[PDB]
Amino acid sequence: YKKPSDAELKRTLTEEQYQVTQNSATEYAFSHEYDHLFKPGIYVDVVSGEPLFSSADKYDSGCGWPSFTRPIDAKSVTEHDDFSYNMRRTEVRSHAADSHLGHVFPDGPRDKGGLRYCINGASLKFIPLEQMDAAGYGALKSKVK
Amino acid sequence: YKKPSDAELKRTLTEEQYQVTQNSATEYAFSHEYDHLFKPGIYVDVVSGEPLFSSADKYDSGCGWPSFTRPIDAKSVTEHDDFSYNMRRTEVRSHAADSHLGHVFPDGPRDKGGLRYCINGASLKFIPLEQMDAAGYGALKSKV
Amino acid sequence: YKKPSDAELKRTLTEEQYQVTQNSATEYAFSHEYDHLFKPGIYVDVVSGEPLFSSADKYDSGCGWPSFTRPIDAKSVTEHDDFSYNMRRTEVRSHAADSHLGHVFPDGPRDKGGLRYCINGASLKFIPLEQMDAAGYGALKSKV
Amino acid sequence: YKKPSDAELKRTLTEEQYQVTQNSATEYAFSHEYDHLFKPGIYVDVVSGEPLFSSADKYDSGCGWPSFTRPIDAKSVTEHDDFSYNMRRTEVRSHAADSHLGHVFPDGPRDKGGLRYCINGASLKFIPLEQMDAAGYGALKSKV
Repeated sequence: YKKPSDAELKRTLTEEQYQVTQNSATEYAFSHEYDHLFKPGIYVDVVSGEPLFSSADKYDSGCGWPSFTRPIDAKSVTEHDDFSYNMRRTEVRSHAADSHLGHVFPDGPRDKGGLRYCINGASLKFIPLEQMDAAGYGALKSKVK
Repeated sequence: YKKPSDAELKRTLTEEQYQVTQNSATEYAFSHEYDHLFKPGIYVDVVSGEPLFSSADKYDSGCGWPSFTRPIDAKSVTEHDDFSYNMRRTEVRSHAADSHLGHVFPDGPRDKGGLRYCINGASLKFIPLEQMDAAGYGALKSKV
Repeated sequence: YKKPSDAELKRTLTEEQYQVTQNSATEYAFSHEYDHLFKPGIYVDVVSGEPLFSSADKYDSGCGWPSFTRPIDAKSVTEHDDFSYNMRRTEVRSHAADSHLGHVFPDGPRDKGGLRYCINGASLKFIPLEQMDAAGYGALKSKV
Repeated sequence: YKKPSDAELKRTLTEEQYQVTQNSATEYAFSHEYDHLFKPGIYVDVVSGEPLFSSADKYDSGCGWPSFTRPIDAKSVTEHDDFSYNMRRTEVRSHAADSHLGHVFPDGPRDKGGLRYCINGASLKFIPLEQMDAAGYGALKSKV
């Protein structure tokens, strides 16, 4: 995979998608349609179409952003330390396109792995289950339920 | 007419269209398709669909940005002093949505009125002549 | 209270005062003279001179920023949800001039209420005890 | 002459002085006191105190920024080309501290050499003639 050039991204991504995925902006809490979307399907990197999260692992955390127990696969995201007042947080980025997705927190539901991935909906595109074969994601349908 | 909220604009405009129209950025020289487009039709504000320029007034100034000799109507655009770089230039913005479009300089051909509007393609949407009726611009077909 | 215009503030505040208070910037760890300051006095809003913190409530655990356990009054600072970074933190702002000051965390000295006001020194002006009378803050010396 | 650390500049320069000198911002036209100041003295870099312009070379250009026919010394400024719409401008920066100062235009008075150094007052500090000895610029009083 080759990430489109920045010049291409400025012309294809909305300003919101660009700020979030390229400049690590955070979308307003509770603002995105995916925040309260719980329909079967997968969420893919808005930039590359890399699968990132399954609807099976999504839950309403009350935090303000699409929230997931885990990424759809171990290698689909990468984690990166950042700091505010020298206090660490873990940023989550997509593997292939290196889009800023969100952050991951150690206080998610224990019986699902203890983690909460709070992800900007702006970084994602939802592929409904019924559309996955056609979109080229058939081999990942099994992760949806 | 009411300009969409900034929130809506961020979710509707590309980064490029947003930076140019909202943040007064300037697209890269020769980068936009409208730089080399010379087909009959009109150029409207990408934000609002307000008519801005006629193809009739577009010419190839060669500088790297779409260039026109005049707005399609005097009131289609507004002029603003831009004191960037210790000089005074006239910024051109759209009337209704107040998008930054570009600048107008007094260095156009005199035989076409002497003004050169250097306008970002990013600020514009081209409506070809053949599509103007369907798009509600039928009354401006005579502006060509 | 009337806050000075943004133009006025650009010419009166230092770069870091402005960025912190007006643009909610965070000064670098250990950058500010107030970090380890323990002289008696008050810290006022650098924009308005509204009292915000007393030296009495300041402490140093080696944090990169001034640290206080409480504001000088309940009403001098306002709390605001800060949803940056897909989490919720509590930003603290000054009441009158609505300066960004920093944030308040629940990890401060247990015996003083549990809070840690982590405050940009750039948001504050220190008024030494000895100058408080002349400066109009005599009534507050008892908080020092 | 001397370029303080970015940290020192953030804490000493006003937001205006900082944005102008460090980030090549342009102050609003007609906004600075020095625009209409014509008193004997020199103008030094606000960052370093490096002498930059003499009041001897200062004139009213009507443009809205302090305007000079020449720098006080050949070596005290450096010049850099930039472009908008592929139109040339020439940025002027101080030699020692590399402060953004303003722009130079080929439209100055002919008898004085034809150049106009259009300089942000924000980038300067005026040292009146009668303060130059005490200020350490005695050697340059001949330039006034």
